[PDB]
Amino acid sequence: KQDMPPVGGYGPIDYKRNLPRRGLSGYSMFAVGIGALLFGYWSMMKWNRERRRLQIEDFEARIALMP
Amino acid sequence: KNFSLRIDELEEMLTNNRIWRNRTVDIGIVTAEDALNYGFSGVMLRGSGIQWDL
Repeated sequence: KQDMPPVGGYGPIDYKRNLPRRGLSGYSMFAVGIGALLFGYWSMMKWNRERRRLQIEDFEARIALMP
Repeated sequence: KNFSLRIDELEEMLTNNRIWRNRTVDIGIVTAEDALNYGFSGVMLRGSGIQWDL
């Protein structure tokens, strides 16, 4: 008279299938990308242009000597 | 009661994965009634067409 099945206490667990979490898609991407990339080239032309100014100063000390 | 999460991992490893989908699509398509003339049992049957199992 000592046998298994309980009178109660059950679930069940699902048979389902779901993890579609979105996700920042669909014109949200391709907009943060271009907005990041244009910040890069804007951070250029303030350094590459400025290094071009110090470049001429480096040639300047050459030319003021050599006679 | 806690196995459906473990099978919810292989769905994210394999199914919507691209490289494994590229390794396995449209490969070994034997589907005709030569796929029943050969006397196949289940899957490589019902996974291709004919709904039947004992």
